[PDB]
Amino acid sequence: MHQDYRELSLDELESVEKQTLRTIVQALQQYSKEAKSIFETTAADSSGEVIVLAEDITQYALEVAETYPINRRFAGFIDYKRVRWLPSPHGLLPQVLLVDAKASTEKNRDTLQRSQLPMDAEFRNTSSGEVVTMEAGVIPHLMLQSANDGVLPAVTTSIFVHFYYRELKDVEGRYRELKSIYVLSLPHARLKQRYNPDPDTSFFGAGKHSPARGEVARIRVYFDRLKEACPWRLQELHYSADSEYTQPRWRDLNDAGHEVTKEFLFLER
Amino acid sequence: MHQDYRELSLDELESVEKQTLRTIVQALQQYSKEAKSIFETTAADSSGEVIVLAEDITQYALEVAETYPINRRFAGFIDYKRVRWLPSPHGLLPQVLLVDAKASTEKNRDTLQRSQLPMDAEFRNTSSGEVVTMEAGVIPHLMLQSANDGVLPAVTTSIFVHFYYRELKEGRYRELKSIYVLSLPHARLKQRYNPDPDTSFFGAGKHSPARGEVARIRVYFDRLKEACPWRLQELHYSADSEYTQPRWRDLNDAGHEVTKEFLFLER
Amino acid sequence: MHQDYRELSLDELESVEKQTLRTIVQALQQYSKEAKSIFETTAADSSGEVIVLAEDITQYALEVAETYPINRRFAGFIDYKRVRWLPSPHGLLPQVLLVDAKASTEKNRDTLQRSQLPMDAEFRNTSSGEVVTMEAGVIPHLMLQSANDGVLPAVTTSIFVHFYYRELKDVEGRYRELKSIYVLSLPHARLKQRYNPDPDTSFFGAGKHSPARGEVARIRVYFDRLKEACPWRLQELHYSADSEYTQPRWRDLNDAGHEVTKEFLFLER
Amino acid sequence: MHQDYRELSLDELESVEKQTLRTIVQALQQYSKEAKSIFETTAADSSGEVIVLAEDITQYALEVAETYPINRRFAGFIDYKRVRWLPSPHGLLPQVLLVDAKASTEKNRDTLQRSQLPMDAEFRNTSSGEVVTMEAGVIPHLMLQSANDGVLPAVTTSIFVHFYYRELKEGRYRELKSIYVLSLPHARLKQRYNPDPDTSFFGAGKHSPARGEVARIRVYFDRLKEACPWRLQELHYSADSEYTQPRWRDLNDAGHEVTKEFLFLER
DNA sequence: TGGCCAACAAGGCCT
DNA sequence: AGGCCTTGTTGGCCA
DNA sequence: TGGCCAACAAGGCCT
DNA sequence: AGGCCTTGTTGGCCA
Ligand SMILES: [Ca+2]
Ligand SMILES: [Ca+2]
Ligand SMILES: [Ca+2]
Ligand SMILES: [Ca+2]
Repeated sequence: MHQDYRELSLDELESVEKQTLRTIVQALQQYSKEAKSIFETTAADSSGEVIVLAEDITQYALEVAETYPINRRFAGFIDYKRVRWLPSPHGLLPQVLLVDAKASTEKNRDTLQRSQLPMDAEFRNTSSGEVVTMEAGVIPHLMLQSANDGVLPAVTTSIFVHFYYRELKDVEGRYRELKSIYVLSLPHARLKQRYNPDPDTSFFGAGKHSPARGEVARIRVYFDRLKEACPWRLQELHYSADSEYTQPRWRDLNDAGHEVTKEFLFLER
Repeated sequence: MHQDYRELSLDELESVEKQTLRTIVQALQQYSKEAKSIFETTAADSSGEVIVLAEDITQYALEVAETYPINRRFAGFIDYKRVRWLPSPHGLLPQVLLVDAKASTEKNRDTLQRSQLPMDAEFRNTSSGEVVTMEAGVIPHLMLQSANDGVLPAVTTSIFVHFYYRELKEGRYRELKSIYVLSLPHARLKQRYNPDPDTSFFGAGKHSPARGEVARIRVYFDRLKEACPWRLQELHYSADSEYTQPRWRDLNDAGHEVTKEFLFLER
Repeated sequence: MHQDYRELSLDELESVEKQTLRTIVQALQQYSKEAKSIFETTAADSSGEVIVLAEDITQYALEVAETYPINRRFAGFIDYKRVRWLPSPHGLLPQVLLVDAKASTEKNRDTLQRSQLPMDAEFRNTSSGEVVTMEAGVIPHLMLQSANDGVLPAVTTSIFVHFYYRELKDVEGRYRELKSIYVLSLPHARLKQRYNPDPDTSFFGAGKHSPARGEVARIRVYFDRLKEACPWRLQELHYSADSEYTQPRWRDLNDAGHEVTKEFLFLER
Repeated sequence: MHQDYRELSLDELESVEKQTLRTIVQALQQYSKEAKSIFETTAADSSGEVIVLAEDITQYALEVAETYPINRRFAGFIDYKRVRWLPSPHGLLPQVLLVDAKASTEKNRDTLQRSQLPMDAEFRNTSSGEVVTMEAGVIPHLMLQSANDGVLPAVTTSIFVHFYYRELKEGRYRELKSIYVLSLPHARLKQRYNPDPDTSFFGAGKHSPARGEVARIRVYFDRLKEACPWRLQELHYSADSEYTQPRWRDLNDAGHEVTKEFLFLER
């Protein structure tokens, strides 16, 4: 087995992102009943609330499903972060889990700051027909100081929890409606050749910034294009009138390379 | 992916025990410096103190390296136990980690109560020449109640932490030579590890049949390692450092047994 | 406020033992449903089981109600132990929580090893009319190394959880019966003058050892004599057919010095 | 003993806030060395970085000093929040700890959104000479559902952690001068701390009425301390040590204000 | 002190 | 899909 | 290796 | 209340 993620093959690397994602989906799933309650019944006190509700929900859902902590912390704009050891058959991997919460009325695409972009991006602006570029803002790994040698890189794993909702706002004891919780796993920089080799091959899109107003410049990631490149990298926990919790559905891909969905069991916790 | 370990192939099931063992070895390695202090400098109370030393060290070292806890406890004759989810490429697997501690002046073998036995054992007694048998005492899995359906089996994973020390009588009361860590295979793997009385790492118990004592069993380090090198690990102490030597035993991509040194953190 | 428990007055010292005990009673209370289940439905596999069931129940019940941990650990025969900071109005007190689990078919008295005795004991053997003595085996405190000075004593607080049960043994899916869970708070050594000034003033009794057989010698603590000396130092969580959990009853003493009992609310947890 | 904080006298209620504050000061004190490193050496991303630095430091320092957790969360506009039981001589009190972080180049005062305001405020504007008013945004308690009866109110306890720093431009990007810690009284204590517009530690907000901005409020350190010395604490950094100076402000048995140094651990 | 703005997220909408 | 412009959060600043 | 005992808890019972 | 004696746990030891 390995300790240095760089010695892992690309396939094995995607594998650890997959199990990282899977773990997080169970957390959100098992926390979905309380999440809907919190997301919908919390007083708005004049807009802005959803951004903070999304972050808190995510944190409460995930902090409960963490692993073997590493005594290392850092401050930054990323909502939820933890340096930890991730057990796996590839080896006990040091890891910096990074997940960002988003609240949106749109059930497709997500906006990213350059500080959240895992790998260098490039695509063609459908309107300007030109090639757009953006360097990754998330480091490939955080160096940890071993007690018997030199540094040991803790792999960075990027995740996005996207709360798709609708504003109903104040009515009875419910100020909004949580419709679905999408979870995204963005491929590590080492996987660029596989997911973004050329501007016409990618899941990126035009940023939500206003270039006319001379704004900082961001980037977008489109759900459908991510799911096509790799089905499991896009998960969806949807709410319906059949249950207080979301529908426990996990999207994966056969060993035969076809897309598949299955329902999984979850506990009350 | 899977949630039911029974759906996994035997090779995959072994990978979960192996990764469970690797996590534990890091924990004890990183806790080795303190383990040494507690084991060697803690005054003896009524002798047989190494017993509690071994159990306590094991808990402090491991309670710090757990994973996604499940709201269900396991009570019984096993030093350390936690029900939890184990992230894995084969799926997020529900698991019951069972680790038992042993203090011993011996460097080989280990003794087990039937309640710590993972699989139905069978071996040939060396002096009696007869076949000895023992039914497993550890359940293959603990059934958990899902919120949306029937039961979900949480795989049981057996691990043993063995403290090899020698009495000594400096401000120390004894010497911890090394900490061995054993991963015993699940019942599903019986045909791979103990298919018949002449192929097994088991051996006669430490009980006294003459005195009519219950009946216990043993696991021999050499045979366990020979059956699968990664299932027997060792963290040895040398005057080189205050921590054990960070060594992990495994095998090549060519099947060759290799012991590699690994990096560890202060804690 | 204080950091050194020795600077606390006797009254304040008893007060911290009281809040330590109170916290523990809630834990056991809220864990009583699962405790009964575990205690009664766990296969016996030939005797001895109850001693281990009592310890595990206690641990699961209490580890969940701990406070501000201190980075200090020690090995010893005491079942449950934790060095921690105990917030209180007297000050943020460093503390070594010590609790011992017992399983018994008797609903009165408890046996103690000298290693569990909090203060020096002395009483008169009702049969030999002689005076019995036993030095305390639990240290008054554990010295902790501060980072900006010398040592800081972490007060020792002794607690006993006594599982009063009856052997039914194997029948349907129940091997025994948990009747009540008693929780005892033994006064710190500093309180000797108050609880054991003379051999005819104490809650101690003849040990469970056999002097004829030349056994090591132990000591007993009698419930009724402890409750009389101080009502709150003896609590009782009893099970009845009215609820799966024990009856949430807390015993205390008025400011007027009279004994009182009240029922308290508890959560599912 | 009590479970309902409303049954407590005002002096007792203050003792719970005070002990809550003392625990937090130790946490930040023991985390001060690392806080200094994170605050001063973390590269600035788009400026306004001290904001996240202050929030994150506060969480790492405090998430390590919690008590008996209650299975109920609080979501909203408050940096750090945990519902829990607080051991106390007045009883095991259910509590909702609410602590908000602030980064600032100023050493006095603090700004608060209405949602972080613990009691209905009222003061006299110094330039307008008129009376300003603001209803509390923080609930007095969060009702919890008991397993055997009705509701149980979990007291809300307001704390603010203020990072006093100055821009600087060595391998450092700025300097953390000190960390102030504030304990704002519960609504029940209004008559003691803000009975009328001329007796209060509140002051005009930082919002812009001209621009028609919502309306915020301020708390002034000097008036808070003068009203009750222990409610304003300070952990200052000096070139003496890498940790802040472990000082706790309180008052005699004679009512005299005394600042004592206290012992702290490595962590 | 008060209180006007500056700097930034985070997104809602509307082509 | 693009991207313009609205809102709300947090304190730096300065009369 | 086998396997006989030693050293100790932890308590059940029986006056 | 006392306290004798039963059981079960854990490994030290040695043929
Ligand atoms: Ca975000
Ligand atoms: Ca053991
Ligand atoms: Ca015990
Ligand atoms: Ca804040």
